[PDB]
Amino acid sequence: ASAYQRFEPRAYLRNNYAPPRGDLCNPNGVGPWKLRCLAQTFATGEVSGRTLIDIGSGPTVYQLLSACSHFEDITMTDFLEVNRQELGRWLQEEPGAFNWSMYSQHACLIEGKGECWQDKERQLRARVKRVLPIDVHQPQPLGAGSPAPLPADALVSAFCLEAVSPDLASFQRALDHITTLLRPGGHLLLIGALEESWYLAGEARLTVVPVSEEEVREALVRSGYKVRDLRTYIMPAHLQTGVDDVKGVFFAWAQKV
Ligand SMILES: Nc1ncnc2c1ncn2[C@@H]1O[C@H](CSCC[C@H](N)C(=O)O)[C@@H](O)[C@H]1O
Ligand SMILES: NC[C@H](O)c1cccc(C(F)(F)F)c1
Repeated sequence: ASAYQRFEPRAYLRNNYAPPRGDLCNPNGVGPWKLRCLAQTFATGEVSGRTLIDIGSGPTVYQLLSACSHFEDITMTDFLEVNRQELGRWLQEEPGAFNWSMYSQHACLIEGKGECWQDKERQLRARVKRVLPIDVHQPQPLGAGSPAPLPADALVSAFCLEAVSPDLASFQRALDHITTLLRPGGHLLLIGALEESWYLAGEARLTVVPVSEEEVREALVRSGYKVRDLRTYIMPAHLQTGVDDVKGVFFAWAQKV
């Protein structure tokens, strides 16, 4: 976890959200697939409410695109200052912010409601009230008196848990921890890597717990969830780039019962 102190956001983003992986043009790529999972899931309109929290946002927003048109109060979080600062930059349209425009576009394309992407971003920025520090290893991961209206009506988290946890049980506790933030009857949309064990981000070389679809399911159940959907994307050769050793990406829609 002290490895995360050398974590370089610009190199993360570059490694994982710029082309090839960041070229949204081929619909068989991983970005289109993630974006579509979120989109489909919300267009069901069974995931709805007033507040929502992004767990381990790091320096990224795509995970909230389709989401943001359904929850008026959206809280973002990450363990690192540097990331909370990089999010700041895009939220406030400051100089040198990252360019998500491609992602916004495709969310708009995928949702098919004829929305322009500036309207979409405009809505996201507007609905993101706060960026908060977070440690999922803590049993109240946000702290005590957090500005975050609890309990949240829903949780979103991508590539965090399995990437902050040294092992399967550790991963499992973290899940219990965040689940604490989620109002009962509420919804969790979880996206992560499958059987990934390391991934780079500049100088920082991070270790990952290689989980599996079955492990992830059991884990969601153990933590008190009803699994409404679990889907798997197998990484194609040409998206294997040596910034990691990820084999697939998984997406899960789970309802706390
Ligand atoms: N103990 C911890 N608790 C919560 N987040 C942590 C953490 N330790 C590291 N992190 C954060 O977990 C993030 C993993 S990278 C994930 C970024 C983004 N959600 C995506 O879809 O790409 C990093 O931003 C990192 O800072
Ligand atoms: N967990 C970090 C990992 O390198 C990662 C982040 C985002 C996307 C992807 C991938 F493209 F699915 F491999 C991997």
